[PDB]
Formats: sequence, structure tokens, C-alpha cells
Amino acid sequence: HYYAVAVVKKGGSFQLNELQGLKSCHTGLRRTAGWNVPIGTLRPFLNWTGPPEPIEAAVARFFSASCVPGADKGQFPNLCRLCAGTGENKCAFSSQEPYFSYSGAFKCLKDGAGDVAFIRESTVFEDLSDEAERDEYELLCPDNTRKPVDKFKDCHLAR
Amino acid sequence: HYYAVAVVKKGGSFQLNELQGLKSCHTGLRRTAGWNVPIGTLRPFLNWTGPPEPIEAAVARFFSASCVPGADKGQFPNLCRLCAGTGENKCAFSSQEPYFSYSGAFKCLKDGAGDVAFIRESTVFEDLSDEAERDEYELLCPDNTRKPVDKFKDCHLAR
Amino acid sequence: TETTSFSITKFGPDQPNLIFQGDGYTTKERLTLTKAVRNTVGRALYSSPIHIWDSKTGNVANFVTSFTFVIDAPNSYNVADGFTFFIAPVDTKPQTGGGYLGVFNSKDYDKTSQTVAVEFDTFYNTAWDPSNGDRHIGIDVNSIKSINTKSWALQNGKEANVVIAFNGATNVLTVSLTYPN
Amino acid sequence: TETTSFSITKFGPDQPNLIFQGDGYTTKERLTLTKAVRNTVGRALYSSPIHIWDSKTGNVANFVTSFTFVIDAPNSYNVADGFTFFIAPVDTKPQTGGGYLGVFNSKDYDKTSQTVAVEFDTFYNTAWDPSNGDRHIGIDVNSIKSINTKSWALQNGKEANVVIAFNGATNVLTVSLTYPN
Amino acid sequence: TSYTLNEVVPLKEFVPEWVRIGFSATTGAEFAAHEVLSWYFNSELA
Amino acid sequence: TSYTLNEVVPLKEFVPEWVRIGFSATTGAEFAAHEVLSWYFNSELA
Ligand SMILES: *[C@@H]1O[C@H](CO[C@@H]2O[C@@H](C)[C@@H](O)[C@@H](O)[C@@H]2O)[C@@H](O[C@@H]2O[C@H](CO)[C@@H](O[C@@H]3O[C@H](CO[C@H]4O[C@H](CO)[C@@H](O)[C@H](O)[C@@H]4O[C@@H]4O[C@H](CO)[C@@H](O)[C@H](O)[C@H]4NC(C)=O)[C@@H](O)[C@H](O[C@H]4O[C@H](CO)[C@@H](O)[C@H](O)[C@@H]4O[C@@H]4O[C@H](CO)[C@@H](O[C@@H]5O[C@H](CO)[C@H](O)[C@H](O)[C@H]5O)[C@H](O)[C@H]4NC(C)=O)[C@@H]3O)[C@H](O)[C@H]2NC(C)=O)[C@H](O)[C@H]1NC(C)=O
Ligand SMILES: *[C@@H]1O[C@H](CO[C@@H]2O[C@@H](C)[C@@H](O)[C@@H](O)[C@@H]2O)[C@@H](O[C@@H]2O[C@H](CO)[C@@H](O[C@@H]3O[C@H](CO[C@H]4O[C@H](CO)[C@@H](O)[C@H](O)[C@@H]4O[C@@H]4O[C@H](CO)[C@@H](O)[C@H](O)[C@H]4NC(C)=O)[C@@H](O)[C@H](O[C@H]4O[C@H](CO)[C@@H](O)[C@H](O)[C@@H]4O[C@@H]4O[C@H](CO)[C@@H](O[C@@H]5O[C@H](CO)[C@H](O)[C@H](O)[C@H]5O)[C@H](O)[C@H]4NC(C)=O)[C@@H]3O)[C@H](O)[C@H]2NC(C)=O)[C@H](O)[C@H]1NC(C)=O
Ligand SMILES: [Ca+2]
Ligand SMILES: [Ca+2]
Ligand SMILES: [Mn+2]
Ligand SMILES: [Mn+2]
Repeated sequence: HYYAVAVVKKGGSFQLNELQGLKSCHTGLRRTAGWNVPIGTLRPFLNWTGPPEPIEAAVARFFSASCVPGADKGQFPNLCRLCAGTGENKCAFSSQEPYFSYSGAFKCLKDGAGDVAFIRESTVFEDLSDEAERDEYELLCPDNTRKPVDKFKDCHLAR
Repeated sequence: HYYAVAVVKKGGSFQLNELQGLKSCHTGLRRTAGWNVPIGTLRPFLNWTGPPEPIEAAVARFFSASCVPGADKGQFPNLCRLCAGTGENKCAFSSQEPYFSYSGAFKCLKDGAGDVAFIRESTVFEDLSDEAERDEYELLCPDNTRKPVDKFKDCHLAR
Repeated sequence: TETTSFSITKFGPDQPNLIFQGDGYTTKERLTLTKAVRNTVGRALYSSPIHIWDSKTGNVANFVTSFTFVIDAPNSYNVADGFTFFIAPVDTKPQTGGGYLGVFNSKDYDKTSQTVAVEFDTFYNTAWDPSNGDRHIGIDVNSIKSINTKSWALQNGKEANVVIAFNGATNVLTVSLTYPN
Repeated sequence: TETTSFSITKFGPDQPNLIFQGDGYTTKERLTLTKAVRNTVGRALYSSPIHIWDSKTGNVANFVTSFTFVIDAPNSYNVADGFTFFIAPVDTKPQTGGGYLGVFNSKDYDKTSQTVAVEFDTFYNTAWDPSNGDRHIGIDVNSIKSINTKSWALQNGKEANVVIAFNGATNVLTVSLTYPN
Repeated sequence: TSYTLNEVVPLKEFVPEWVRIGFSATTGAEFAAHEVLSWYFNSELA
Repeated sequence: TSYTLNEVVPLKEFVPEWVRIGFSATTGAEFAAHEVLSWYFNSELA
């Protein structure tokens, strides 16, 4: 089992509320811990007028620029702008997008492109298996508290 | 008996032909030797389109500025411009216009206002009864020759 | 009778018979005032000044205007700020931006302006809008807080055929905005 | 359809909807081009540029003009120089004075000018006027020596009601000068 | 649908004899596109 | 009396798309007064 968490770097601060404007790291369309869940607790700040406006479109402006694999870089040229995918793999869903899926999306946080990365409360640790760096990251908890990765049991968005 | 003559000063020269532009001294409306005769041998250069344009009007432009006693200074403000008549006697026909009639008109030539003065071939002499000045004046003759006052018998316009 | 009349159908890329000030320019056969961004002023006003009244005989003018404009916003929940047809002194230039539609400068009446305009506002302003939010049409005159404002539906993105004609004899202007249906 | 139209009756002392260049100004309810003197240029051309054709669709325009002008000279035997209605590039200014009516500069065709005009000349010019003196009307186009000139009576001082309308479909202009009778 | 307004406005009293007429829109800390597709205007003074 | 002229003038070929129209007179080593009393002008492009 694994919960949902909002993973951030370290160097200045803010909270889930202040999100608007920032650059996000995603795993891919509808990938739960990198979208489904995030979009849930963000929806209120989206001002999304429902259909037929794509709920993606709403989050397409709210976030200054990001990487959401499988995103129409032709209509929403911004859900892909941060995508490390040099080539036709830009914003790709395949593995040719170094920031595709969990680790990649988290690695999007590592190279200072994104500020918040929605990747499972397991990745980051598994990823940065080095003591210091493990201490060099924060985690946004639903109650707008920036609790540490180790505290994910509490600092988790949805179950 | 007395003929008609065109009396001029001295200091540079020209001839009856070159008249256009100059400032004239007259005796008064229809006064023969100061108008009737002059207007006769000038008519050709007047471009006077006949009636109802006043033949005065034609000569009103041809001469840069003059003194013609009895001239409508309201419609032809130029047949009077040289008139020495300080006051309501400006361009007057009375004797209140120092340049009215023969001597006056000639005296218009004396104070360098006019360049040609149509005054009888008797006036000038009678007027300037001093040897030198008598020599200081010229006379336009019909055959475009600037013959001296003493030669008026020849240098006369009409009889 | 003094009479000036012009009818523009396709605002070509060169468009000489107008004056563009601030941003505003022609585009795909259309005059553009603001390119859907943050904090920009747009206004275009025909080149020949027209004379409305006669001081020589205190006679006011009759005038009609018809135009199909469009306000298409990226989000139907965050429009701004407004579109307005103004009449003002020949030597006129972009006044305060933001929610003043670039023609006025004070909520309060400032006689000096000498500007009567019809405004189609799309962003409520507590300080001077009918407290109920409602987007609306209004008739401005030296203020910003109109003398009359009637609430109206945006139809974000649809063409809109409007027309306004004042009455010289009756000193009465009428504005009608009709969304094709 | 693009359409501009203006009708001026009393050229007031202020007169904004025009451009006066050289001398020319308004006066007693009238536009004056030259004040009956020696060597002066006068021209006034309405402020809004009009577009005649369409490069986008090689379509020429239909246009009509009507006006009552007057040439009153002090002497009916020494008139000069001329009055002309010209059409020229927006950025246009007084060209050679004298007998060029301030619109052209060479007797010879100079394509560059881009000026077609109707001229009412009142002073024969050996170098380029129909050798018979005769004052006349003419249709100028990049020269001064028209392509057509028809002799006519001055009526020095009388009002004259003229009107000229070109044909877009037929590319034909017609000028008629009528002295009220 | 149509939306209309009528109001007695003593023009003479408010705006000069000579006036230029124009279109003007703006955008603040929010926005939208403003575009004009056509234009008519005929004014006669007696 | 009336005096008239008709001549086929291919306008498009000679003067620009955008043109200002005007009145202009002059005076040389001779003169006369030139004055305009009214003016009309309606131009439609298809
Ligand atoms: C998601 O949706 C929500 C909700 O949307 C709203 O509701 C829907 C139904 C729609 O109607 C929609 O239109 C609504 O917004 C969005 O949240 C809302 O977002 C808007 C847009 O930003 C906010 O509105 C802004 O409010 C700003 C702050 O207002 C306060 O401060 C003002 C003075 O600074 C004061 O005038 C206000 O009254 C207010 O002050 C107090 O506020 C409290 C609490 O609200 C009240 O209780 C008090 O009553 C009130 N007054 C007092 C005396 O207490 C405004 O600054 C901002 O105005 C600017 O934009 C609007 C047009 O959009 C113009 O009308 C203004 O003229 C102005 O334009 C220009 O704005 C820029 C930016 O400020 C200025 O430039 C900068 O100014 C700086 C100032 O220091 C610097 O000087 C800098 O150098 C300079 O460049 C220009 O100068 C300025 N021009 C002029 C001429 O002024 C605007 O009105 C809503 O407040 C906000 N809702 C809430 C509850 O906060 C959300 O954004 C939306 N999007 C997303 C992505 O989620
Ligand atoms: C009384 O009536 C008579 C008769 O009237 C005539 O007939 C009636 C029916 C009417 O039609 C009426 O219109 C007629 O005039 C009046 O006498 C006549 O008066 C006029 C007006 O002055 C004279 O016409 C002038 O001729 C001048 C000289 O022409 C000769 O020289 C020219 C070059 O300099 C040349 O182009 C001419 O062709 C001619 O040269 C040769 O002449 C011989 C003998 O005639 C011929 O056999 C040859 O064929 C001929 N060519 C050759 C190659 O041999 C012109 O200068 C003068 O032109 C100016 O005015 C007219 C409009 O009035 C414009 O069309 C011109 O553009 C020009 O305008 C501007 O004029 C001024 C003044 O010159 C210039 O400014 C000055 O120029 C100076 C030059 O050095 C300086 O540079 C100075 O700094 C500068 O300020 C401007 O630059 C100039 N602008 C331009 C663009 O050029 C005009 O055409 C008649 O010739 C004369 N009749 C006779 C037989 O002489 C009489 O005046 C009238 N009034 C009174 C009160 O009695
Ligand atoms: Ca507003
Ligand atoms: Ca000529
Ligand atoms: Mn309002
Ligand atoms: Mn000619």
C-alpha cells in the first residue's frame, strides 16, 4: 500500500495553498499520485468552469510551466514546457522522457525545474539513497504543514 | 498757350515706357496736364478692360502709390497714399493738400515722394527759380527721350 | 448641414484612416485593442475630428454608430477589464488603465475630462460598480461610475452586433448590444 | 464595402477636419487658398486618407465630389495662376508653385508623382498649354500638360458649382464646371 | 438576445464642439481579448 | 452655362491605394483670388 504525497525541494518555502504560479513535476496524465490526486486538492484554486473546458486546460494556466507526459503540446503548450525530453520524446509518455513516471518526475524536482513534484512517498527516498540529500527535501501535508518525508504517514494527501 | 510735359527729378534714369511701378505726382482728377493727358499716353500699359472698371482703378494699381486730389481714398487707397495732406485734407482737392495743383504736384517731385510729376511746362521753372536746381531736373518726351525743361517745346506730350 | 460618415469592414494590416494608440493594431481583417495579457491599454480612434454641436448656433448633432466587436477570454470565470466607445477632446490619449477602460481617471466626476462614453464592463469594481457584481453595459460621462448601467450576459467569444445613435433634438443616446439570436 | 463621406458647408475659422498647408486658411465662412498676391502656394486636403483601390482584389473605387469655388481677380485681363483638385500619396506637400498649381514639378511625365488631378487653369503657358492661349479645364496625371483640356470662360468673381465623379467599373472621370445659368 | 439603454444625455454641455471618437479597452490583474470586426458612423449637424 | 470633360483614366495604375484628396491653387508674376465655398465627397469601395 502507498499513500499520496506532495514532494518539494528545500531553499526557501511556501505551502500547498501558495501553489499558483509555481512549476510542477508530474508523472503523466491520470497517473494518480502525479495527477488524479494532485488535481483533486488543487481543484478549488483552478476556477475550472467544468466542461467542455478540459480540466487539464485549467491546470494548464494555473501552473506557470510543467511536464505532464501524454499532454497535447499542441493545444496546451505548457503542460510540457519543463519536460526534459530532448527530441520527439518531449512530454512523451514512453520512457524516452527522463522525467516520465515516479523517479523521472522526482528527478524533475532534482534539477530545479519543478518546485513541487507529485511522486509516491517512497520514490524520493528510494531515489536519493544518500543521507544528506534525504534531509534536503520537504513534504506538503494536507493541513498546510511542510512535514518531512519520514513523516509521510501523516503528510499524505489522499489514501 | 501751354503744352503738356512729364516732369521728373534727377538721380538715376528711365523713360516714359518704364513708368510701371513708379510713384506719380498728380494735380487732381481730370486736371488735364496732371491726368487727362498722362492717362492718355499710359493707357496702352494700363490693361484697362474698359467699363465698368474705373479707368482710375487701372491706373490705381499700375502706379505703386500716388497723390491724386479728389480720389476716393476709400475704394482706391493708393491714388492718395503719397498725398502730403496731413489730416482730413489727405488727397483733398482743396488747397489744404500741399501737393494739390501744379506747384504742389511739382513739390511732390521735390520731396522725393514721386518720380514723375505731370505739371505744366512752366511750373517747375517758375517754381525752382534757382539756377542749379533748374538744371537738376529732367523731362520725358513722347519719343522716349529725356530732354531738358528748356526743351519742352519738343519734349511735350500733347498740345 | 455638416456630415461625416465612414464604414469599415476589414481593418487591413496598414489601416491609415484610424489612429492606434497604446497597443492596439489591425490583424486578421480585424482591429485589436488588447492582446489577452496582463496590464495593457488599447485604443483606436478614427483620424478626422467630427464636430457635434455649433457654438455659433447651439445646435447638437444626430449620430449613429454600428459595430460587431468580440471579447473572447481564455477563462470564462476571470474576465477583465472592459471595452468602451468614447467621445472626447480631439487631442485625447490613453487615460488610466486597469478598470478605467483607459478613458477616465477618477471614480468621482471630473468635469475637465469632457468624455461621454458607453461602456461594456466585464469586471466588477466594489468602489464604483452596482454592488451585485454583474457584468453590464453603462453610459459613462466624466466619471467611471456611470449614470445608468444595465447588467448583461458575456457569451465569451461570440460576435456581438451593437449600434448606438444619439438624438440631437432630444439629447438622448441609446445603446443596444445584440448577440446574434 | 469601404465608404467615407464628408460634406462641408461653412468652413469655420477653426476647421479641424482638414489640413491647410502653405498659406490657405478659413475665412468668412470660406476656405481660402491664395490671398490675391504675388508668388504664394495654397492647398488644403481633408484629414482622413481614403483608400481608392484594393491590392488584395484589384478593385477600384467609385467617388463623387461637388463644390462651389470662386476665382475673383482684381483685373479681368491679368489672372493667375490656377485652381486644381488633386489626388495624391497621403504624405503629400506643396510642389512647385507658379503655373504648376503647386501639385506637379515637370511638364514631362514623372511617374513618381502618383498624382491625378483636374485642373482649372487661368494663365496660358507656351511650354505646355494648348497654343491658342484660352483658359481651360483639364485632367492632369503625373505631368502638367494634361491628357485632355477643354477651353472655358472665366466669369471672374462669380460662384461656380462644379462636381466630379470617377467610375470604378469604367475607370472614367468626368468634370463639369457650371456657372449658375 | 438584446440588451439596451436609453438615457437623456445633454451632449453639448459635456463634450467639445470638435471630438474624435474611439474604441478603447484594457486589462488589469485579469484579462480577455478585445477585438473589433466592423464600424459605421454617420453624423449630421444642422 | 456648363463646361464638361470625360476621359478614361485608369486610376489604379496611377495613384496609391491610400490617398488624401485636396484643393490647391497658386499665383505667379500675376494673380487672382482662389476661394472654396463648399465640399462634398462620397467614396465607396466594393
Ligand atoms: C481564480 O478565481 C478567483 C476569484 O475570482 C473572482 O471572482 C470571479 C467571479 C470573477 O469576478 C473574477 O473577476 C474575480 O477575480 C481569483 O481571485 C481574485 O483575483 C482577482 C485578480 O487579481 C483579485 O482582484 C484583484 O484585487 C487586487 C487586490 O485588492 C485589494 O487591494 C486593492 C489595492 O491594492 C484595493 O483596491 C482592493 O479593494 C482590495 O483591498 C481590500 O481588500 C480586502 C480583501 O479583499 C477587502 O475586504 C477591502 O474591501 C478592500 N479595500 C479596502 C480599502 O480594504 C487588486 O490589486 C487588483 O486590481 C488590479 O486589477 C483589476 C483588474 O483585474 C483592476 O480593476 C485594478 O485597477 C488593478 O489593475 C492593475 O493591477 C496591477 C496589479 O496590482 C497594478 O500594477 C502593480 O501594482 C502594484 C501595487 O503595489 C505595484 O505598484 C506594481 O509596480 C504595479 O505594476 C496596477 O497598478 C493596477 N492598475 C490600477 C489602475 O489600479 C484586482 O482587483 C481578487 O481580489 C481575487 N479574489 C480574492 C478573494 O482575493 C483568482 O485570481 C482566479 N485565478 C486563478 C488563477 O486562480
Ligand atoms: C499688362 O498686360 C500685359 C499682357 O498680359 C498678357 O496677356 C493677357 C491676355 C493675359 O493672358 C496675361 O496673363 C498676360 O500676361 C502684361 O505683360 C505680361 O506680364 C506677364 C506677367 O509678368 C509676363 O509673363 C511672365 O513672363 C516672364 C518672363 O518670360 C520669359 O522668361 C521666362 C524665363 O525667365 C521664360 O520661361 C519665358 O518663356 C520667357 O522667355 C522667352 O521670352 C521671349 C519673349 O517673351 C519669348 O519669345 C520666348 O519664347 C521665351 N522663351 C525662350 C526660351 O526664349 C516669366 O518669368 C513669368 O513667369 C512667372 O509667373 C507665371 C505666372 O504669372 C508662372 O507661370 C511662372 O512659373 C513664373 O512664376 C514665378 O515668377 C517669379 C518672377 O519671375 C519667379 O521668382 C523670381 O524669379 C527670378 C528669376 O531670375 C529670381 O530667381 C527671383 O529670386 C525669384 O523670386 C518664380 O521663380 C516663378 N516661379 C516658377 C515656378 O517659375 C511670367 O510668365 C508676360 O510675358 C508679359 N507680356 C510680355 C509680352 O512680356 C503686363 O504685366 C500686364 N500688367 C500691367 C500692370 O501692365
Ligand atoms: Ca469594470
Ligand atoms: Ca496655366
Ligand atoms: Mn462600470
Ligand atoms: Mn493646363
